[PDB]
Amino acid sequence: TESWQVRWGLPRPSLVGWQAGSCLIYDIESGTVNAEKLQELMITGIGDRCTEGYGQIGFNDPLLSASLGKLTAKPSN
RNA sequence: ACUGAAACUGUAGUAGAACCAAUCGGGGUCGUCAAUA
Repeated sequence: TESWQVRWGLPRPSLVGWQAGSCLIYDIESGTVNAEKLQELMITGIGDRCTEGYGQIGFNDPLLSASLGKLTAKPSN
């Protein structure tokens, strides 16, 4: 991301990371996952500059859990 | 961890060249008409 910073009067630093749509799935090797903490991360986001909407994350979404190979899309004055 | 700013899709270019709305024609002149009984 190669933005400006209008109050700075100068370019913003280049922000590198992962684009939206990127997906990953893990086995949990140990420890319970707190549904309340997953909810909080799904609210606040992860990483840097989440205040302006970076870092927004979906946990355990059914679309990443589905098998879809057989499915189809739905059909003056 | 904070919207960039500012910038006329404008500039030049003749919908035109060529083509006859024309060719021929004396404002002239003579025999009947009609069908029954």
